[PDB]
Amino acid sequence: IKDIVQCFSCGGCLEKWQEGDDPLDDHTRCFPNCPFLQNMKSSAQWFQEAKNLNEQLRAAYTSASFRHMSLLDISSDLATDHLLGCDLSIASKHISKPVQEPLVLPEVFGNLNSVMCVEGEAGSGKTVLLKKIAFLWASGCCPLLNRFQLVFYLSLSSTRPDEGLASIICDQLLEKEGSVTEMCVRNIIQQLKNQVLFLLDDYKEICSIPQVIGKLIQKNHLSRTCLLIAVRTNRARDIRRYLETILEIKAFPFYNTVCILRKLFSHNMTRLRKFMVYFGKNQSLQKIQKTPLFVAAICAHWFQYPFDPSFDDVAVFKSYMERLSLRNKATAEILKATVSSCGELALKGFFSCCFEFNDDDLAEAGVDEDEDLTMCLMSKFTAQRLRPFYRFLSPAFQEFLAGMRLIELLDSDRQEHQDLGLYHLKQ
Amino acid sequence: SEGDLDDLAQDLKDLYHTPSFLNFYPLGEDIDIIFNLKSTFTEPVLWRKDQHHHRVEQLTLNGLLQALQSPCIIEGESGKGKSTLLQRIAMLWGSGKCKALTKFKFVFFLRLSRAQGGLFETLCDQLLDIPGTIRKQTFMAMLLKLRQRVLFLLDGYNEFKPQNCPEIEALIKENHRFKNMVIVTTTTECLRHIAQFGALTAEVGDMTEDSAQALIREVLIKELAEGLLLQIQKSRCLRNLMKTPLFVVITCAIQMGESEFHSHTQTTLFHTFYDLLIQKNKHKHKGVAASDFIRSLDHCGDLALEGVFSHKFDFELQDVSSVNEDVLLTTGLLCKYTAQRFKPKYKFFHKSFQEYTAGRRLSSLLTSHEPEEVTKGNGYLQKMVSISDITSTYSSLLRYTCGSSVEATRAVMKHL
Ligand SMILES: Nc1ncnc2c1ncn2[C@@H]1O[C@H](COP(=O)(O)OP(=O)(O)OP(=O)(O)O)[C@@H](O)[C@H]1O
Ligand SMILES: [Zn+2]
Repeated sequence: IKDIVQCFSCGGCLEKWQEGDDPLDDHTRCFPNCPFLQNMKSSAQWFQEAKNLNEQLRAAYTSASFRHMSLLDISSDLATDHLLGCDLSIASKHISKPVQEPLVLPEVFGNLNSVMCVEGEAGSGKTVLLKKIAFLWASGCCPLLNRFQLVFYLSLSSTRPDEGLASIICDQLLEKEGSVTEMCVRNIIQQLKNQVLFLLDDYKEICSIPQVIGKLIQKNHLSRTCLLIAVRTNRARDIRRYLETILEIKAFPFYNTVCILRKLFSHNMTRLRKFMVYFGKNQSLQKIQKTPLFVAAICAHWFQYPFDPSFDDVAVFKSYMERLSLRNKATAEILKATVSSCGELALKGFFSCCFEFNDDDLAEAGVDEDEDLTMCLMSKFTAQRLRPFYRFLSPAFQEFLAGMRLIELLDSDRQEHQDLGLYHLKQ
Repeated sequence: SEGDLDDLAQDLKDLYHTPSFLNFYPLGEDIDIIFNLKSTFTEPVLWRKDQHHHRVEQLTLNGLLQALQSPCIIEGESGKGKSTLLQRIAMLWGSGKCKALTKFKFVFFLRLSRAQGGLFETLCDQLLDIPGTIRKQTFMAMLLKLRQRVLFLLDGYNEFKPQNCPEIEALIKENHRFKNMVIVTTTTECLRHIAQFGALTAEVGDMTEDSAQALIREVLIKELAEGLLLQIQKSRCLRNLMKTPLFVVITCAIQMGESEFHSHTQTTLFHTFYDLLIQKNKHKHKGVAASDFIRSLDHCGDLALEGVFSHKFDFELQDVSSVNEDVLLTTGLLCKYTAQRFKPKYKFFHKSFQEYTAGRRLSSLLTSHEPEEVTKGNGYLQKMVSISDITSTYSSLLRYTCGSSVEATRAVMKHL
């Protein structure tokens, strides 16, 4: 950012960089408590082509356009570099036997081999995770990943199933349609093999993929290129056949929520303090902040009323479904329709104490399980089971949706869809 | 080119260790349950069959892989478990664990159900992306020493039509062009070809008690595995039914993802089995009108019900004579035999399955809104007037009849 000089050990500061000053005295004067300062006071044709590609990739990943990964949608400014200290809860599940074990990142990076997959609910943070890995590699200050010579972060969001690798990396990773050719890239991949890693985001189906990439999944024994694919649990039926184990993202821990809020704010301690107490007594409501996207919903609200010393426990839900309209919107007939149909499902479920639905219960509600919006509210589970099921994001959210639907029924002027509100109210 | 032969041998060995060759679907591709061939069905029971007259005791793997003969055929029934055996052989060669297969330099696992054009095309697209250094039509010329070094494993013969790839039929028929080892998996309908070659015939039998237990413990959370393995000790019917793979992978599939053990009742185990049996083939069933499909199944129902009253379980071809015999066989409700000891006739999956089928049909008659169907239903119950027979011959039928419907139960209890 223009002239913002940040300290790794305390956050963004020194705005407008006072001219002619001394950074050691300015740092000390502004933050006379920083541990860093306290310590200070106390104290071969393909080969050459591959090298040129490597340098370009590193430059792309460490650039201030790949860093500051739009975390929590704070801004294009207001550096968020100090917010990249929170990780996700990862577990490894077997596709065959009912076995699950917890992991930490140092034990994941050391087990990257052939084809691996990261599964989770919408907004779980799987896209940030893949970018973080590419960033660590490019930096070079993370031994264990330094064995890879080429790392490609690509998004299979609209790429046609006929595009070659050169035509993809030159579009998403490199500045211009140059540096590499299709033959150059293929020659490199078959020489490095184990030292090449692809990070493939936004995966949908095996059919709608570049042929050149699909061949690295289906027959990955003649190449041994390492692939890491991130998918939603609403899919993840297409690639299980090629896996041994799956990395699953678990609920985002409450203590990470606290840290993020503490770092971004702290200017209003009387609000943060109330937050801590509220979720201390209401032990089950800690499950509301299951997905990082809900944390973003809080931050977005807390930045609008920075000096209002009160915690509104439903603000996160009102915010969450407001920001939902700014992702991929279609207010008419889509956003309203998906919320309404999902709301009906939730409303019925909350008077039978279900909190779990099958396909027939879903179908009668008029919910389209293949819609994109009905994945930011609800998740599908197709794990090793005779029959699949659906569940809403953290149950407190279901009650919120049920509440919303009840109001719509009571306010509507259609008798056929209005007396129903009284039917439910009288329960 | 020895360099290419060595790379080919290495690629095959490594291919057979990949998850893409080990992740197996025991129920179908629709139901996302995956078993690992390395830990699942491991110990098959094979018999050496001579002229349909069984003849000799069990021949296990390794043993059967030492006592190899000119091209051999291994057969199943109407479709129980799947052809996991051929995959197991390829795995054993790739690992090198079994010395019986150590003499082989190449093992090729093929699916004839997805093969066309020719041998080189099939191997290239189906198995390995074989390079142009091999695909010059010179491969077989140098390979020819393969007579005693190469094994071909062919699945899905019954799904393959010779017109799709004359080379496959020409080779499986003649064989002497390479004089290599060939093992092909077929069904009972293929007895029409088996007896024409003089080939050693291997029959796939049932499961051992240990095999069924192993699957329950290996692919089911402990708490449910312990419950299920107790229920099986209480019910004699389960101990016998659990010998058949389709009643092993289902009786545990229904509890996958559950947190608590339930006994269910052996009416819903058959119900689940039945529903899957008539659904997994719903695409190929399109060859028969939906209304005709229903009629075919209803006919089978009536046959089972009449069979119970007539004390018969074996239905001669002329007893069924329904034209839609192919539909029932496609479905898998009946097993067809054409053997000398089994002249054209049909049998049910299991004796107790015929009884279930009869029960399902009787209840659907009794609960029908059409008085003709209700009359037929009552006509069957009316025959049951004898305490000594009700508690014996018709005990099973009544249990299934009631289990499938409350309204059917009303009719039964009023009668009894
Ligand atoms: N470590 C983190 N700290 C703070 N916020 C995070 C973190 N990781 C992820 N997020 C939030 O996660 C959101 C992205 O979520 P996710 O990675 O699941 O993508 P998505 O919304 O499912 O869509 P796609 O999978 O197409 O990217 C970002 O808006 C970001 O604010
Ligand atoms: Zn500092």
